Amino acid sequence: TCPFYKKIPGTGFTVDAFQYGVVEGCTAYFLTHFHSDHYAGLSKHFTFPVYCSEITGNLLKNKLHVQEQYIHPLPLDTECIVNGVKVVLLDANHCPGAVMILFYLPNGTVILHTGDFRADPSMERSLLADQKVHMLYLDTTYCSPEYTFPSQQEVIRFAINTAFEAVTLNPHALVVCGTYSIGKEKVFLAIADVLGSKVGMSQEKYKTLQCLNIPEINSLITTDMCSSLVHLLPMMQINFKGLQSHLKKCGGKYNQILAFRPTGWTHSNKFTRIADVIPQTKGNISIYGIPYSEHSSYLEMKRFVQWLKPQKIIPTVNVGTWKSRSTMEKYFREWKLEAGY
Ligand code: NI
Repeated sequence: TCPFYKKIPGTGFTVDAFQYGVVEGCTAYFLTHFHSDHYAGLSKHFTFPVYCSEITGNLLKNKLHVQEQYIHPLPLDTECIVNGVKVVLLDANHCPGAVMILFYLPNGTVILHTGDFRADPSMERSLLADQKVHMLYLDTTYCSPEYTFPSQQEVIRFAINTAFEAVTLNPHALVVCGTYSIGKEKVFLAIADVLGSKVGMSQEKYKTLQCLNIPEINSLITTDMCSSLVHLLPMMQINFKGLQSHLKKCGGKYNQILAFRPTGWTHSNKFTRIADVIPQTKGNISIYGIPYSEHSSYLEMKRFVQWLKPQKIIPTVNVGTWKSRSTMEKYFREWKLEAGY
């Protein structure tokens, strides 16, 4: 049965609620983004209207084979009427195709559902600027002050400089980057651009990337691994055993691997600056964990909420423990007392 924080009151609508069977009273199912915890339950046999971005609808049709007649893609930044209710989709600054959803309820209440997001000051000049929001359904993934990480731009600067140094010292080194979902594509695209290479990958991953409307993508990726010196592998293979095995397969073209694992936050963030990050190494293999986040840091989240000044906050992440819930509620009251709303 569907939890309350996936239902939008005063509507026939749910958000990210495909794993509960037929939800009583639901006339339209919204999907914020194509990550498995959110799409869990969708398949070619789904026969209700799904509302989403264009990029998410390309992935639904090609990867999960949802039939076209039930996919309802909406443009961003545009007022749309769905089953008699005004909605807007906003970029979430998460993975490709990820949205926030503004619902304008028939009684005058305005609700923002962030989906998964990385708050940014640019959102203070979207269509959010124009009216009051009563209720905020908030991605609280990193809602505690220990969660610090650098900007995406600093992280990419580190990765490009590291890869270009390594490969210029040793033209026979291979670069490998881990992946298990969409998101974080800048990591491997920025490294391949500095090296003058396409990114090589499996047929299944190439197919996924071809649904993302990234400009000039045919110029940047390939399934011909022999032609590429930046390879993508499943995240589970980014370890000394898996990388050794991969290097065997390349037929003596390479004699060193430099590998990247884009994680979210790890506790090595509480001590070390991006500048000072070092790899784990075994023989001719080195592995870097780099803190490339597609969720808000604590400070980014706090700025957003203190700007928006919602009347009520409903967390959508970390909701399963009383300790988590009490922590989050304490920070929400602090922010409200400090800002004065
Ligand atoms: Ni996500």
